Amino acid sequence: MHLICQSGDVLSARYEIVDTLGEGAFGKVVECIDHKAGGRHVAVKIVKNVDRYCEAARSEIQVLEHLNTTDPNSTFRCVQMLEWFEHHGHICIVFELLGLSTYDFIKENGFLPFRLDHIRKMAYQICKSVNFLHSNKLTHTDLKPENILFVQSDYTEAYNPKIKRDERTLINPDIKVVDFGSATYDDEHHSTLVSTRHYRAPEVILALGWSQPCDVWSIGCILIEYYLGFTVFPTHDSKEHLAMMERILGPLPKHMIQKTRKRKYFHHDRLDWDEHSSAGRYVSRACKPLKEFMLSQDVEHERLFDLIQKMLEYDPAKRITLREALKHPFFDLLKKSI
Ligand SMILES: Nc1c2ccncc2cc2cnc(NCCCN3CCOCC3)nc12
Repeated sequence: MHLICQSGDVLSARYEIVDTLGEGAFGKVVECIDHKAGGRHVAVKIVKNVDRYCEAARSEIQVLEHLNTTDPNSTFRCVQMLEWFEHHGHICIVFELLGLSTYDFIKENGFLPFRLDHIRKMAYQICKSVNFLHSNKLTHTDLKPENILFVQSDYTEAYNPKIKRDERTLINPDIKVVDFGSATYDDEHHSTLVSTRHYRAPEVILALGWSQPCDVWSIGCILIEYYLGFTVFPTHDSKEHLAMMERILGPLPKHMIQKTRKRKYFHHDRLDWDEHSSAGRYVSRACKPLKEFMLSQDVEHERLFDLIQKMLEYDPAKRITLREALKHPFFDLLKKSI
């Protein structure tokens, strides 16, 4: 793919690459000048020339055709696909150019969190956008800060010599949801593994089956990450992941522990985890009950955390819906009209 995506390369006799926006395992996203739409800047995802990413981009194109047609004004904040083409046997998908991923925005400010006012606006929009997928018999499955992007370059940035980086200050926090290559329809076959490990629901970890509620878990993890500036589940390993959930959210429902065929992780009805090993005293030291991450006892911080705690309900049958979520008191402040 190195061979086909340099600056100055022209795709489909119109898209001139000017910059790289994002890399990763699926392939590359590049900024292009569209010489056939009056020099409008767009994004083109170049898909890695492999079975996996080919069929996932074929599916993504089908999903976007449906979302974009159903919601032409993008009221529900899903990215607009403009077209797709083939370039040296890679699928390329053209998109409206958005601003920074929320991931890159936090990362490049030294992992400093978003303001509560911004998080309220962003959480509302994420919940409204993914509730639209929910309404339309879809689950995203891979919600994570890399897949939430600012609509606009609506920030200022200044070089701060004291700390030798640009700091970027958000003016307007409006977002859209991207990447529908994993999005699964209610009646389609359901992959065993889904989500980036840090945002993966407990029912996905435990192979108990999944649908719309696994997205709600992911959003929960996103929101605390926006509030703190870092993931509360940093780990690579599922048993440590489950130890961290226990430390932060309490014990897992016995029914989930006893039902799972991933019995590898467990011993009788307990997590099989030496709490007193140096790896367990790590998790203990690293993790505290969820409500202790609060930076303020201020009621608006209490509203957010009550929502976050509902999103991280272990039992996906009991987990809050985005329908209910949009009605949570954390959002009331958005609906002020006196
Ligand atoms: N980075 C993207 C844009 C940047 C600017 N404007 C429009 C964009 C549209 C995109 C549409 N799709 C994707 N990515 C698909 C999945 C990539 N994610 C998940 C993996 O980590 C990287 C981000 N990225 C996109």
